[PDB]
Amino acid sequence: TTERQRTAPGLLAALHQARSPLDAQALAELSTAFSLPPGEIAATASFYHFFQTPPARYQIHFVDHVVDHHAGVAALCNHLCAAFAIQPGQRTADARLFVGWTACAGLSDQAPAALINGRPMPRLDAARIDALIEKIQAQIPMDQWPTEWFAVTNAIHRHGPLLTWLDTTPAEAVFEHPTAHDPDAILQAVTDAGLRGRGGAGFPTATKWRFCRENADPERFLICNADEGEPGTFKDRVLLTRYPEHLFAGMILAARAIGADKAILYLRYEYQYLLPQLEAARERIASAQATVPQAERVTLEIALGAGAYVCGEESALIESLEGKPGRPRVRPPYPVTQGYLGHPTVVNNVETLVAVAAIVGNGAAWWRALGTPDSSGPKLFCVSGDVAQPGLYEFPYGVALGDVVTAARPLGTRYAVQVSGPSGTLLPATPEQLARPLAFEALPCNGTVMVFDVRRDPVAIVHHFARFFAHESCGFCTPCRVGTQLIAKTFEKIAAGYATRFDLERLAPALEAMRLASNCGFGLSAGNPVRDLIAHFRQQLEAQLQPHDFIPAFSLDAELAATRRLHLAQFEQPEV
Amino acid sequence: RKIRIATASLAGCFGCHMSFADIDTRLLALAEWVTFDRSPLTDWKTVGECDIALIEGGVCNAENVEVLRAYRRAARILVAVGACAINGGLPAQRNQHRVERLLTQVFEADRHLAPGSRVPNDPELPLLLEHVHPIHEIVRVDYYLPGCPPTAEVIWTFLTDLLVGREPHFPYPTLRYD
Amino acid sequence: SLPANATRRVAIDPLSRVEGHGKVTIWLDDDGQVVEARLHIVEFRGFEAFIVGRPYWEAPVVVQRLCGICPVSHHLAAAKALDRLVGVTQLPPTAEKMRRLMHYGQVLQSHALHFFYLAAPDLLLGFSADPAQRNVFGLAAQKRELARQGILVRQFGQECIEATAGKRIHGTSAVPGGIHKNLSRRERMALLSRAPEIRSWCEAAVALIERLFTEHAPFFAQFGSFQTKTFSLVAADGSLDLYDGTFRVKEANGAILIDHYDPNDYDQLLVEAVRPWSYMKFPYLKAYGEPDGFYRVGPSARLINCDRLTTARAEAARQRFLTFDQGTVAHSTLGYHWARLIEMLHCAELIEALLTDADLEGGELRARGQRQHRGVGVIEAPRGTLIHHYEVGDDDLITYCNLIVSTTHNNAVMNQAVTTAAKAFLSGVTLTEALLNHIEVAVRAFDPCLSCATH
Amino acid sequence: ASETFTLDEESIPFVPGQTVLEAALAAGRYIPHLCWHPEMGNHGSCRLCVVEANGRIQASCALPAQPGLQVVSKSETLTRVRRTLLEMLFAEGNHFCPGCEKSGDCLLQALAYAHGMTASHFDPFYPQRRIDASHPDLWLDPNRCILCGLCVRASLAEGKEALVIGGRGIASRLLATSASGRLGDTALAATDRAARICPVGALNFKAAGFTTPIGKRRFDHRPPEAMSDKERYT
Ligand SMILES: Cc1cc2nc3c(=O)[nH]c(=O)nc-3n(C[C@H](O)[C@H](O)[C@H](O)COP(=O)(O)O)c2cc1C
Ligand code: SF4
Ligand code: SF4
Ligand code: SF4
Ligand code: SF4
Ligand code: FCO
Ligand code: FES
Ligand SMILES: [Mg+2]
Ligand code: 3NI
Repeated sequence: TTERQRTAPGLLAALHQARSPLDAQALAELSTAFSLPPGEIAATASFYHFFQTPPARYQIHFVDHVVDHHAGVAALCNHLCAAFAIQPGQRTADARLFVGWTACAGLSDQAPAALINGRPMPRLDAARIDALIEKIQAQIPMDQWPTEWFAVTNAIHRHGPLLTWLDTTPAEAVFEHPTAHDPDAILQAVTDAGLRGRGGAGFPTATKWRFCRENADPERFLICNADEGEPGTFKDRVLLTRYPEHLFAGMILAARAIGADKAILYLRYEYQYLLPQLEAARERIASAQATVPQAERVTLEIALGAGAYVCGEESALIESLEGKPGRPRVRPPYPVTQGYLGHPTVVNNVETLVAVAAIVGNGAAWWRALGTPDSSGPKLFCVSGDVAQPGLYEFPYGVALGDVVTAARPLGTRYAVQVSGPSGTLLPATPEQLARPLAFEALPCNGTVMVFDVRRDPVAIVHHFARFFAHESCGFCTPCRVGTQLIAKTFEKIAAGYATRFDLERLAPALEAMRLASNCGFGLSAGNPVRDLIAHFRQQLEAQLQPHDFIPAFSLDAELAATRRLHLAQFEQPEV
Repeated sequence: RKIRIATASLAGCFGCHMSFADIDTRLLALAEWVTFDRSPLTDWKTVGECDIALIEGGVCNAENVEVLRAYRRAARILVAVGACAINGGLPAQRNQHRVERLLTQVFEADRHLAPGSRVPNDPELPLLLEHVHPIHEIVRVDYYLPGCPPTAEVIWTFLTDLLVGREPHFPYPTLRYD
Repeated sequence: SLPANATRRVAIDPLSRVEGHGKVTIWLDDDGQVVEARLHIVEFRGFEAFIVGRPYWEAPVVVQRLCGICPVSHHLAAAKALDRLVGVTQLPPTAEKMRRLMHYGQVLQSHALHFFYLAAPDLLLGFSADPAQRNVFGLAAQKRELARQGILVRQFGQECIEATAGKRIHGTSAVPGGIHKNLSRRERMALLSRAPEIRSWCEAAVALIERLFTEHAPFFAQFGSFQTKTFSLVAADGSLDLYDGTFRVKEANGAILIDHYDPNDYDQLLVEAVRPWSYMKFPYLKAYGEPDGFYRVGPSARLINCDRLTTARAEAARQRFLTFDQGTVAHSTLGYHWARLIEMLHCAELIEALLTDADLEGGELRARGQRQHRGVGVIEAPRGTLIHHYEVGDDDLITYCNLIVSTTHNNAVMNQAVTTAAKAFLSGVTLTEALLNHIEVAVRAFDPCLSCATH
Repeated sequence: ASETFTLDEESIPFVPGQTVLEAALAAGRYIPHLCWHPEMGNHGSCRLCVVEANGRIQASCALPAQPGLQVVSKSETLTRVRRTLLEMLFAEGNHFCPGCEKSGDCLLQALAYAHGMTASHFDPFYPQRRIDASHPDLWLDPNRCILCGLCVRASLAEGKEALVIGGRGIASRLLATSASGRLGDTALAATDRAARICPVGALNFKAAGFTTPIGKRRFDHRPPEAMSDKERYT
């Protein structure tokens, strides 16, 4: 028996239930129920950001995201903290208030933001914090706080075919179609469409579905990934808010295609405000299943995460569902062969499954029409940052970056753009870069595009992402656990103004090791901001460094020669 | 012209210098090929310029840093000799703690002190660094000579290699961190 | 505090040809006459505080990284403290004799190191000789055979340590309750074969230092005398025993004040004072207060304190040293060199006899006893009495550590001796490289463990 | 062994479904590793066993052996990546060997020696965790732990379940499974497999240190490459 086989499936939900503190009497109870020692349950709890909060009547987490910082979130955090004589990360002597930080909470289009007792509060300002202070000083329950404080917008500033179709059509209209009856037909439809994953890896969905069908095991699972954790990304938030019934339809179609008795929506903690809507939309789409009730119908279920970017990783998600820390698995065996509780399992992203509902509705020709040959279909783009209209923009795959940037109406003079979140590419806003088509074959993009104008320091942006990756690393494997920390600490030195050229060059071998020796995609991802920073902002960077004549054996230039100057599904799926 | 060597003992125990001395009568042979600049063995209070600088110890205060930087300027080749210079060694075991509390512990709190004993602070005592650092944190290091201390034979093999332009090599059996 | 008319500051920083890092500052008034001079220990480790929380069995191996020349002394002191922690007082024969061989080899090699590499460049090339030649390399150029012998006396001492400890510098063999190895026949025979020649070269070095005092005794008397108590260990009998004993203090006319004092109660007997200008403390005898209760340790203190040295040639040499011209040199700053070379010869004689003992090859390696929480280890390191104090919980984790090092004991008297030498050679301004070296000569006389003091 | 594959242009037999590491080691061919053990299998954490195949760098302990599979375990790249990984393990803990009783008996140290690691180029972390010495015969130094998982697995396999690795990222550490979080309150015992499996100086016996003279310690003469299974694993 290894650590991996120490499963406790209901445990995550049971830990949610037990917090509405995690004391030795509550641990002893869960220890009984799941047949695991109390310290082992506590250890699993420690993995999750929101199970670590000191207990307090109001638990405020300011969003530590690059865009929120630009919109002045730090000053607001201090403004509230100062009123109660506490520092971020700690709690008042009377346990009334805890103030802390969390990573991007899917509110990049509505910065600056914070979560308060698991409820989002976007577009904060000095005025709101002053009112917030009054409510807390006077002990007013959140029941009675103005509902509009918690209102999350979902502005869509460009409709294309997919969005129009979602508005026009009812969710259950797809189940009348002939294709919805036949599992092989759905697979064939999706295959023909050329649908590639919208989670950020871009793996063909048909191939992934075939791997899961080719197993002898009758029991299977479809999992929908709504742990939208990539900073700057809110595309799945919109779909989950506006089009939940369509998602659950796409989950049922995907489940039938692979032969799954059960389906599970994995929803991040930060979107638990959407839970009542999703539950109601689940109820409704449960009854629209035909054929072939009652023994062939797919059960729909919803699991709530607890604060961990890495649990967005395919296998880590499953491990989380199995009641363990969210550590990516050692593969093979892959989840398609042996996944949730050993049974063949497919994980698909919210948008990917919504695309499936569309493809069954209007067929493969409809889909492949749009976008490029390799990158087929329409794509949702979540734009934010220094732009006049942040929000969702539907475009076809292959759209030039500059088109999408321009369509949002940039505020200052363009300077730099983060494509596909911190995992992707930091680019200077130059014509040749902006001409590049957003597609798997050219400049990949999960939809996230963050615009930064001339007021923004690229070195400070990478420092933000560095702290993110350092805090989010699951901690399982050497190069990522340690490398991510090395990068962050180098950027502490830069910010403190005593970093040398040696301090920077010595990261080169760490980046290489992270790229090559890591156990999941996180390790490659986490080196990209600095790699891009050195590729395109060398002089800005060097300007802040002291002199040092260190001769590297493996230099930063050699790391760049191996990467940007010439793939993520390599870690997640077997090969063809 | 003879090859010129300087040596420094910074935040070290002097033990890397005694291992250097453990070459024994080979020091007489060495003294024919080289002239010594600043060193704990010579009386030169100020360094340079020279061909090889052998640095024992890391940096624990601002003076150590000045000397180290001075030695770098002066020396063509600078060698980190021993664990302390290479990775901080024993002195850097204080880096797990705040140095202020350690002083208070030793100079005020300790039970065998005189009544009303105080942490020393005088213009004569130089500024303590927050953390003891290995020398490569400050300056460029051309060669690292591992051990605590590196053995006489490793020191002899190494500096003989440099004297004949031969590239130093560290094969498994001679390579030690203790 | 520096009352009250010192108007000019001159610094010798760093000190040269000493163990570790030290600084001396000389203070002059407007005329240019020295008011005061001071020896500063400028660096700080915090070992006593940062070693807390480590398992006790780590101590002897890790504590010795504070020095340098004196790791064996620390190694054995810590091991002796831990013997008591684990309920062992008397060691079994192989353990005792291995440790003695280790320690005698250390004192031999440290004394050879100091005299030949550090002190004798002054004493044999002249106090005002050119800086480029005033070192071991200039001594080797001119008095090569002398340097060569001294190098080999050091080597032999180090090779006794390697054989017993595992390596020359920072070994591991001394463990709580005994030793983790013995000697092979070929190791013991190899060392024994060399011992007589090394001892004869020590005879010659003692003869050399006599001739050097006969010629320059009046000149050397300028560096000062001491009217201070002498602090050391003595056996029960009560001859000098460098490895083990109980405390003995005599007055400057000594005149035994204190005798056979249990070092397990060093805390009753001693107290450490602190000045703002040095990290090195100032210990004094509690019952007498400062400065009446200050004292002096090291080679000359031991020769004065003991009734006898247990080897014949060292005993005959010691007698001549106490008699000479006419009891003055024994209490003089530069008289340490003479006393030091007598100890060198004593160690060579001790080793020459010890190496014929087959218990070194025996299997009475270690002993067990009743566990306790407190352990104190005291030993005569090359430069003076050394004290290690550890306390350990049920945990096996160290809860308390205190180290009082040989050079700390000599803090007061070294300042006094630097003062004396400052006004003897610098009140007559102006300052020159050679004249400042005279102040360094006074310091070197003590052979201060500045590394050990830096803890 | 019927089937075969290629390791460094040399033919290696294997049983299906052995991994490349299992097969390589059975054939007497070394690939560096820290968290693989013959009784416990591969944790997957250390990453020292990376090799080139298909045609990317991946972990040999997870790569299943297939017929005709072309594996490279020795190259300039792999040597450098393994060096870096070792330098990272040194950086994250307090690996002060001179004060460590496992020196000369330590797989991490030995592997660093074998990779010519003359100095760790990374700025060390100087973590501040305290020893768990609550157990009357055993102690744990988390600042020397390389999070290899072997102790946890041994304790699970023998049915004591006394240990668990908890925390995320750099907060990750070995912990007792007791309610108090003290090893003394678990069922762990000095005779357990887990009590003696640790390849480094992290989970140790009490009062058993510095018993082996210098020159006679396990890794003093040969490197891990040239050692039997009796001597390389504990
Ligand atoms: C560190 C990390 C975080 C990830 N986070 C997410 C996420 O929040 N949402 C997501 O859909 N995919 C995420 N992925 C990619 C997942 O593997 C994804 O669920 C999988 O690629 C789904 O395939 P699909 O795109 O075909 O649905 C992440 C990968 C890594 C390495
Ligand atoms: S690469 Fe990072 S996130 Fe992925 S398994 Fe390793 S430590 Fe965990
Ligand atoms: S490396 Fe070891 S021997 Fe050299 S100075 Fe440091 S503690 Fe002393
Ligand atoms: S555990 Fe190993 S690498 Fe770490 S200090 Fe001890 S011997 Fe060195
Ligand atoms: S204590 Fe030892 S065996 Fe256990 S995880 Fe740490 S390094 Fe591995
Ligand atoms: N001699 C010596 Fe060094 C000091 N003090 C030790 O022990
Ligand atoms: S042996 Fe493959 S990761 Fe440790
Ligand atoms: Mg002390
Ligand atoms: Ni010393």
